Amino acid sequence: DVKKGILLQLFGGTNKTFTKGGRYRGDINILLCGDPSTSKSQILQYVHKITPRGVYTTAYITRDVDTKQLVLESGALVLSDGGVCCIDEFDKMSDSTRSVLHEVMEQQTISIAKAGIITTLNARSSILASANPIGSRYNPNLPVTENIDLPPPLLSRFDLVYLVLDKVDEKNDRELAKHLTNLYLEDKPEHISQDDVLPVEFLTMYISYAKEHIHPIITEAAKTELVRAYVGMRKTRQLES
Amino acid sequence: SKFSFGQATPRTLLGIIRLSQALAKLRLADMVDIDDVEEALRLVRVSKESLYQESPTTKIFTIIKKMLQETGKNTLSYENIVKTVRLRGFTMLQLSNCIQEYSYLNV
DNA sequence: AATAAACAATACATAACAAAACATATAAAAACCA
DNA sequence: TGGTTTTTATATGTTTTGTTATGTATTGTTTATT
Repeated sequence: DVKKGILLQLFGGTNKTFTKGGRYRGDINILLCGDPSTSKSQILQYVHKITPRGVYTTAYITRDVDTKQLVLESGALVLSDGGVCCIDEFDKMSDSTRSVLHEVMEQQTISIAKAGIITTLNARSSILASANPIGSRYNPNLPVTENIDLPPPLLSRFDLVYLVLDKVDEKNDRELAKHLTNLYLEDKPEHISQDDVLPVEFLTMYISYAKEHIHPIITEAAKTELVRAYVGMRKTRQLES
Repeated sequence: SKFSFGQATPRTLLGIIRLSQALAKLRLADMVDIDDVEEALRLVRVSKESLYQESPTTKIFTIIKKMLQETGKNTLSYENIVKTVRLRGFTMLQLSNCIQEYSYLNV
């Protein structure tokens, strides 16, 4: 589920707009939570090694006095107005900087109202955030909405959450330790090619061709199965996701 | 429980692998032997171990219980128990005394 | 307007307990047939 | 009058509920800098 989500997250979707006053982007903002010490940071680095635009963490307008003009000066999300952006330790992040991500959740905009500048501007990419269950590292005796210390308004607007909890047992972690020592069996992994695995250079070419050559339309024929998929979570952000 | 702390993680397994690699690096070897992992596990278990600061008829009882766990019959005709006692190493006088003691104990 | 850092002031989770509601028991009073 | 039954007074036990104190965690306040 996690690898399929990051695969279709970098596939992107469909970004359609109107002529003058409307825009919509095929995008999913993902969050990861659960048990620690697994591949989370690995992913958080791997995707930084895949996208051509992204920072491992918003920008800010400035009235430059030398030229008397409203310049912008940034990094982080602002730089990645394309591609992905990786944030780790979401629960330890402050509440004052959560208000800028509250606008980039579905609006993909920056609204600065300060001394010298009142400007709303473009800022859409997609966030990939890894979080932790407060001090709990997940508890079975508490609900999911209280265990991660994350506000409901800002989490219902999140497009995709991921319970990456371990729940340790037998005939699973044994294969985990065996696969981690199977490349320690030989000193060099030259034997990685005889399996069903595409190379990276073929994968990025196929992904770059599919992202710029396909504009899929969502027909009315898939209407009936969507209504009932919505009411099961209802018995609009989930529908948009 | 009461004296417990944490749980086993894959990062601890990776650290055990790294400590075995460091032990092989200290011996200047190109390979990792069985002597490093048994030292590293002893190291990580004695790192937390500071918080705590015959069988004369018992072997015959375990043999009788192994035969009682495979079929479960407390008969009076012993034909296989006497053969495994003869090939187990000891005598038959201790076997007869063990039979009399557990028949007195009614097993 | 935002960030950071040192410091002060307040809130929070729970421990310890009190008290009222809810519950039973039996010897003495008190009706009460008779 | 006299026995028998019924209620009351006294006595203790059980479960729920609400209050308070306190050590630790959170949050506000001020000052320098971007």
